[PDB]
Amino acid sequence: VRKDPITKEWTLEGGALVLADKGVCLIDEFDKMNDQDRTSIHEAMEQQSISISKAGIVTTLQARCSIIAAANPNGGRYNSTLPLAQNVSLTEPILSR
Amino acid sequence: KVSRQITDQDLAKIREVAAREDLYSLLARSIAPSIYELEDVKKGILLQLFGGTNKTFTKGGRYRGDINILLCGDPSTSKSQILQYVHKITPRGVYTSGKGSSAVGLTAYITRDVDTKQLVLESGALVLSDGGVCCIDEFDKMSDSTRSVLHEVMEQQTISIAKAGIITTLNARSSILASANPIGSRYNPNLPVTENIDLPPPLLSRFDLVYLVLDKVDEKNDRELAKHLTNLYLEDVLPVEFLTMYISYAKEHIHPIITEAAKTELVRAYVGMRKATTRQLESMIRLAEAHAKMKLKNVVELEDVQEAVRLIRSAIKDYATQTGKSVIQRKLQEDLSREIMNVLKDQASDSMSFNELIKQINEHSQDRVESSDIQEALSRLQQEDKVIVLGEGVRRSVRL
Amino acid sequence: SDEINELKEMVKDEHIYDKLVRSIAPAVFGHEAVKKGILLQMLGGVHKSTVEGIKLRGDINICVVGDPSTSKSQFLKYVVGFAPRSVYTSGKASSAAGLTAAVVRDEEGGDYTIEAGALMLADNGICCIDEFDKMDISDQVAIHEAMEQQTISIAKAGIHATLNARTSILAAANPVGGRYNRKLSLRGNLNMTAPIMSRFDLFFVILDDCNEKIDTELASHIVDLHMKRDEAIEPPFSAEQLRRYIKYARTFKPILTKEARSYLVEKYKELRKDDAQGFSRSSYRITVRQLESMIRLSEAIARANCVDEITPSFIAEAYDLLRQSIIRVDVDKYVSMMNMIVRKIAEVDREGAEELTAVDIVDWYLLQKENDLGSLAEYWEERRLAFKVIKRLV
Amino acid sequence: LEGGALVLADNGICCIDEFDKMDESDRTAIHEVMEQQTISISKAGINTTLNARTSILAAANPLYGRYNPRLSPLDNINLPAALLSRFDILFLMLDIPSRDDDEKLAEHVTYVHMHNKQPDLDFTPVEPSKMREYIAYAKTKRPVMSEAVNDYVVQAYIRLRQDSKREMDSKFSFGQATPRTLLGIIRLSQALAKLRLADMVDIDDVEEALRLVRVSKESLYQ
DNA sequence: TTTTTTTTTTTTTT
Repeated sequence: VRKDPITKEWTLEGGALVLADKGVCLIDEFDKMNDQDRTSIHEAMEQQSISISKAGIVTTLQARCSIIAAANPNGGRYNSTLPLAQNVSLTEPILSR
Repeated sequence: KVSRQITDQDLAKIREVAAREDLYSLLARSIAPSIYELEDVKKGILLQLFGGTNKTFTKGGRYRGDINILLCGDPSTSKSQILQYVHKITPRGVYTSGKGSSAVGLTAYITRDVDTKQLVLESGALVLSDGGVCCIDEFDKMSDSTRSVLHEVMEQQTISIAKAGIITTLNARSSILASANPIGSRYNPNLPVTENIDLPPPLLSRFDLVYLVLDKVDEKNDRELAKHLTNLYLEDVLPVEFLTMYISYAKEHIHPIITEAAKTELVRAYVGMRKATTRQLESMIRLAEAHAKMKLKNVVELEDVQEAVRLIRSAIKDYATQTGKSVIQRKLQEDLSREIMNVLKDQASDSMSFNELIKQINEHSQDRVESSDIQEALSRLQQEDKVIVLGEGVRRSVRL
Repeated sequence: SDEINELKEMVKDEHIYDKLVRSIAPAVFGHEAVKKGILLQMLGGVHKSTVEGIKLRGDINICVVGDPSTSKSQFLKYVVGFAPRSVYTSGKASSAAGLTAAVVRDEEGGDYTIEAGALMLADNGICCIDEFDKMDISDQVAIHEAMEQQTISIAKAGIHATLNARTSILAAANPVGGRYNRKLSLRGNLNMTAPIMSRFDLFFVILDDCNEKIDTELASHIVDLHMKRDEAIEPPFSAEQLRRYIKYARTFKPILTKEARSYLVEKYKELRKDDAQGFSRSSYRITVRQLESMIRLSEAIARANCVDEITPSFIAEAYDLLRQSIIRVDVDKYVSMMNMIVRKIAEVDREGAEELTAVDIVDWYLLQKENDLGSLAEYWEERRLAFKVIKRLV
Repeated sequence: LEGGALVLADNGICCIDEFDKMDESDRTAIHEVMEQQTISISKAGINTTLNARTSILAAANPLYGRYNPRLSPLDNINLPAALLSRFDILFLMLDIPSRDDDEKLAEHVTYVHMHNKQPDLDFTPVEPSKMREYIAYAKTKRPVMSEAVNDYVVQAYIRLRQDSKREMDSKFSFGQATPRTLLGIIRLSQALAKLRLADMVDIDDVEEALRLVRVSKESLYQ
């Protein structure tokens, strides 16, 4: 949510998901995602919406996006001869999602 | 009006000063009137303003005359005085400190015009230095984004700005001298030199020289220095502003050439230097062609590179006394991977506590180092994929 | 104009293949094969088709490595000092974005001003960096978007975007030991990930060492470079005529549809039959992409020889040419048993006798077996089988 | 354009507290002002270096919450190591409880609010006007060192250049009794002479600075 | 018949 030029209150910019409603959002390389922007991923697949933080306006949205996750294995080629839970860096809460 | 075209008759007064034998020493002692001894510094810095010559080829080239020089030693050497001096003599001067330098700091701040409300490209402290000489304090202490403008102009000898509205990659070429201190600030007796110079020897590979000041407690030094500072107080040939006009004439109007003669010496010495690198020899001409830009010689003397090589040896005589010792972290890693192996054999798990590891390291022998550097060697295994952390309480061993 | 009549004269010779080689960077001495790729980099690939669906590569890529003092950087200024639209920065500080967009906020006044940044005019060009150690890991794969998609979208929570990046990225890191590290599989040699690593093909290692003759030859030719004079030693090709030859060689769209690409299969098959073991070897795999790479080599080989449709010889060049720098990386119960029965000797009977006792071959094996097996049961058939095949061959 | 501080009153003392909280904004500039005789400005369109002839003094407030006696010198201080050889001399002020002096202290704190005038038995305060005129009478004097005292400034300074060095590792430190402490010691007798008038610079006129030399340091013990 | 306006709050960012 960004305040527009000169005198205007804050306009709300949709997360690209809003652009993707009824459609599908595509991601690759989860090793490269910060733990910051990744939080809200876990949101959409639960409510089918987004609820952010900034700032001055109570809202809700609608996110119908399907999600394609592509991510390279921890390190190189095949990682867990041990359980694949040993493979992913990402937390299981966002995984089983 | 204020708070230079050369006259003709003092030009042959220049050549008169050229037939004078000690101009190599003389002008140097005229460089830094304030400072006692350290004559190799006045020597070098003399050759610094006479530094190099332009090679434009057909294309590419542009190795210039540009010479960086580091100097350091016992803390506060009166290095900052020679910096604050030479800084002022220069057509375009530059000076700052360590920690007072960074990547973002010296190039193209591209600020708004403010009062006319228009963003206009600004030259950073490096663009203005283009030509002439930069100076800074304590390269051991420079930040991490510091050296990021250095890695940029040392060789590229340019700067790249594409951001905002306008795109220019514009050139910066100037010789430079940064003052510094050993980590001690005494670098301590004996010891390997590289770590003692701080920094890795790979980063030091580039810098054209290493100047090490030290403290002899000669008596006989500090009283002889005192007797220097004993003056003023109250109230030897030393030209003042005659050297400057000679700095103007001796640079463009001379176009020195190595001839054939250069090679027989400049080459053969380099084998024993090597027995050095192609970066030292890179300037083995540059420093000697700075002895070429001296004397008004358009064809340079075969015997200069003796004391040019000697100016290189000066850094090398500082090496007479870590990453430059060969194996090091690697021999430690043979015994690391062997300790991890033999634990993997003895212990039923691929993992062992880093503690049990260091108990198996630092104590057994003394080529077995301290915990954090064992952890830098296992970092060097980790960055090799040759270890696995398995929680921050223990250490796993690499697996199929 | 009339300078193609220069080019006909140049496209006659057999020898202009080796000529184009010794004619590229005089500022560099030796190093040979790596030179080729540089040219072959300026030279374009297919970078097109086959529908429907994604555009295949295309392009080519090189990260040249070796001990500092290598004088590899002399290649890089040669990129920018020769090639068209060359973008070059070695720095850690771009920053991040960088080749990525910032995105600049506040502009001010509504903001979201999208920086290029960096690689913009770099598009359709040869991009260069130094010292991957000094770009760290954060941005490693974020500049790798263009190394697969060939285009890079850029996200700060700015406005949704994607950018045309299509470019070769050539560079040189200094090895993380500063040297070889012979033993280092180039995978752990780099301190970087296979997705961005396997993608740049191929690296082409050069270690720079002293040798007494060579110390005098570096004291010969490198000296002649040190020389202001004689700098009069010349390449067989005038640089600018090499450039106009490229601007001519950039017109070609050479394609091997030729059925002798069947040979490229066997070759590529036998490309991975060797890397098959170890998987800690040159592998990689080597990557399915290295077949595409195998192709994108002869793409430029064709612009080199100016004829199209390529040949078995042409790809043979490139295949072996990979093969060195993949070799620069070099230094079902009983299927695990006949694996290591001939494998223990594979790593050891060449480097030693392959002797002593039968069961010692078991004991270093209880080391590496336990870590990739998936149970206590899969541990025991790594025990009693290392017993059972011993009394099988005893 | 308004230069503050180092510009505002020049050829006069600058008085600082919270000197470690000056950030780096003041730090590098004053880091120049120990080379004195300048302040450079490249900001905006103005490239001048304007005179800061300012004298420097600071009250150094060490990091929280007090300096620790076991700790090596410079540990308490958060300033750069290069900036403390730039001052001539420094006095460390430790507040150590003494069941004696804290008595007269607390009686000194209780002399307020009982009275207004604190001192007695006895001193008569010396007022600024009349004092300032001798202090401005002195700067005109301009002493010139005799050579005897000069050579003496060399000799004991050799063992001063030895005991800070022969103590080697920092521990107490700092060495080296660098040139600036001799520079200083000399300028301090040049300062001390005008307190005598003279211009002849007595041997003990040097020695009085010599008493302050170590007294500055070595307070790091208690 | 027209007049005249840059801090403070929050934000996303290396």
